[PDB]
Amino acid sequence: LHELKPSEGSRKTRNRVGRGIGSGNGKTAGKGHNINRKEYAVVNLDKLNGFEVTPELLLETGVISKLNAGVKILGNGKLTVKANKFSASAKEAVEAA
Amino acid sequence: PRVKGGTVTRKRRKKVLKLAKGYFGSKHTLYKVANQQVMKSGNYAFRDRRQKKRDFRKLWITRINAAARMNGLSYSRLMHGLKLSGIEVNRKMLADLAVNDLTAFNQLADAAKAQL
Amino acid sequence: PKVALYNQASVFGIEPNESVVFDAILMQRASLRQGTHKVKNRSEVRGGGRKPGSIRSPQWRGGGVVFGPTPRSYSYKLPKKVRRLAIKSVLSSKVIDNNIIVLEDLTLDTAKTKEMAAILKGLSVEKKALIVTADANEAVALSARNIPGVTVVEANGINVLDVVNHEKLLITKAAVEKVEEVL
RNA sequence: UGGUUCCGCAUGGA
RNA sequence: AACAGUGGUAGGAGAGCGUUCUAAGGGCUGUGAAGCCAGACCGGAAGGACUGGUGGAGCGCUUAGAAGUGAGAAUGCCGGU
RNA sequence: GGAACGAGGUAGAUGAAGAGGUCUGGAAAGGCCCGCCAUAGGAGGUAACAGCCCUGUAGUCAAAACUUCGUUCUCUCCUGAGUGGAUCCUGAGUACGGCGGAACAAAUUCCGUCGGAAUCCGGGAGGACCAUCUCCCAAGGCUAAAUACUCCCUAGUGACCGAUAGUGAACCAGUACCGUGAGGGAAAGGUGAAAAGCACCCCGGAAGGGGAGUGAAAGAGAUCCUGAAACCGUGUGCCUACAAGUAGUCAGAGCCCGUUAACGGGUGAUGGCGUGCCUUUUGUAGAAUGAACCGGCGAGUUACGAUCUCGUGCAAGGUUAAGCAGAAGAUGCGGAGCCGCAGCGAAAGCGAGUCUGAAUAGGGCGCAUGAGUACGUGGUCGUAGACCCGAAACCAGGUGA
Repeated sequence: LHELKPSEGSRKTRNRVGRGIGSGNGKTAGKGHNINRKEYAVVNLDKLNGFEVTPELLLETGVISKLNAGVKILGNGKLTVKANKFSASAKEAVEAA
Repeated sequence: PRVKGGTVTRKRRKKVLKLAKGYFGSKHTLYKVANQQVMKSGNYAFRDRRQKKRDFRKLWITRINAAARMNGLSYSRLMHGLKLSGIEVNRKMLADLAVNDLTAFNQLADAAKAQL
Repeated sequence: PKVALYNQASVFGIEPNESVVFDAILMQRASLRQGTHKVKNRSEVRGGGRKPGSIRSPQWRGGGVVFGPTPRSYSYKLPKKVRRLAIKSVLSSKVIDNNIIVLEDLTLDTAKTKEMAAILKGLSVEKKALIVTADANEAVALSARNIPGVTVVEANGINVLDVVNHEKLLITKAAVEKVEEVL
């Protein structure tokens, strides 16, 4: 605590104006002379690869931040789910595995 | 905080009013007109470190030109033959500081007509 | 790290922070600043509206200052992750140079400050120090407050400052088990 | 001006 | 270590010195501290240091965060001449 | 409508330990070598910087008389309801229409302005609003708490100011002055530890001096600490009465001096060169603007929002707000939120697929190739007085024949 030296490149002296002729900017101080619409966000298919794939526990794992209406499963990535809305790609991907 | 700052202005104005020590009239008391004749007296003293480099030349030439008229030669005739026969690269200063000693100058003056 | 204490593996290890450690100390100085400085203005000066432009102006000696500091308060915050990863690091400086000293139970009977001077003589601690005890031992807190160098700390109320200033730390072992639980 | 399952306030309509 | 280069306003970028303050330490002061006046010293600049007189209660230094700013110009304002 | 038991508030009481020894000084609270107290080393005085010198603090207890809260008693009071809606009730100039205002297609609010109703089968609303369905009962009246703010009054803290500051005002200040009046509105702190504030002598009418005394200091003698600069002087080394100069600058004898010892210091007869400073302009020497001089004061960053760079933590997951606990503090505890991991129409829908589109063709967008995010420093750009300084006018309330 005697010599608390801050990290290099973390602080910079504040620029002044009118405090020197050779310092710059002193004379003129450098100033010249629908209604309802549901949204299921984006449920990536690669986010479930880390793992009873329900939305109740999906929001507690970090996969789902906000809870809007229901929950749709997209088949963007490649890997017992009981939700509601499921994309065609995901459905086929879930049945293929 | 609030910073009055009285101890920092006079020590910034003594060091100007010390460099004016010896001027005429009011120009060594009033700070408002001692700052001009310090900012100008550093400006002449740069301009006149180039003239005394070039106006000692017109001294040494005028003395050599008189010391060459003892032998009929002018300055242009002398320096022309001082580089031909003789291989010396003697300064126009040190070919002038020996003007007092006639014997010395004469010796070097004899070589001027040797290749002329 | 476990020795024979004193009878008169994740907290303090290695890999000191540094940049983050300094950040925590910078945010502990601003808060402590009370910040109650106010100055007048050109408008809140008991001044005239007519031309004598106006008798209380920025250039006038009777008027106030142009800018000037107004009633403000600077209170920033680190994240929660950067608020518990530094208290270990200042602890970790102390496991290096043996500045930690561990005692059992901080044995006291009354509030005699003559005992603590014998205890500081006994542990051979000289300058400012710390005392951390988990249960708010009232004989400890009522003592030693008058002894000028030292201070006692209820173990939850540790913070990144007093470990740096007081530079050595008389700890009861009963408080060591508590401090991993919060962090 | 007029084309057109354009939408349509707990459930039907304009 | 050889070359290459160094006029410069608007304007852009970079590196520095100072002025008060509250603390982690460290240390001078009644055998005389700030402030004041001298000086023929030191540093590339802003600026520092040492002797001598005057003063009769305090100051200062590498180290970190903040600075009611560091003035020669306002047909500036108050005082003095 | 009363009476006891507690906590307070306004007065105080009590309170631990060194003349340590020695040095310098006018004077130890300093040094130097020692001792001691602490539920107490918070402050303030003391002839210099005190824990133990006092006034006090931490601690404990204190109020006759007032009041301020409560706990307890006195005291005071007083039905809850089983089934039936057979018959009555449930808030009348109102619920509502026309006309016109206002202020939150157009209700709405709310007044006038004339019309104007039924009512448990009921009644009301669910955007000028039409049919199903839920929720709830208009036109009776009262209601603490958590909040807003201080002229005040106690206790205290300031990365607040220290006499051109801070309030206008540290001082017999809203005073003195100015104005008929409403109103405007200053200037001005400091002897000394102590008043010990000059017995007496001398000149003078006295003021003011010189001695003498006091004092550590009279260079401290009443606008009295320190006492700068402009301005005014008196001495003294070197120059100056044939000389045309932004006053200086290089060269330079002579002459006088001795230093933070250094290719010294001060003057300079004479030769060379040399159109002040700042602002502004295509451009300066200008008569283009500004300054009598000295000193003081005097002009770009503050939380709120945008955007980028840098630093740092975690990283396809990052982050808490308000608030409650704890010296107005860090710190916990708080997962309500926000931001991100993916898109297109003037009006609706899947998901690596489109909006306009017979179209499996051209044009649309975006990924493939994926890092944000929470703070912090600085950069600009904003909104508010927003570089500082500076008009004429306009309105509201007032004062004057």
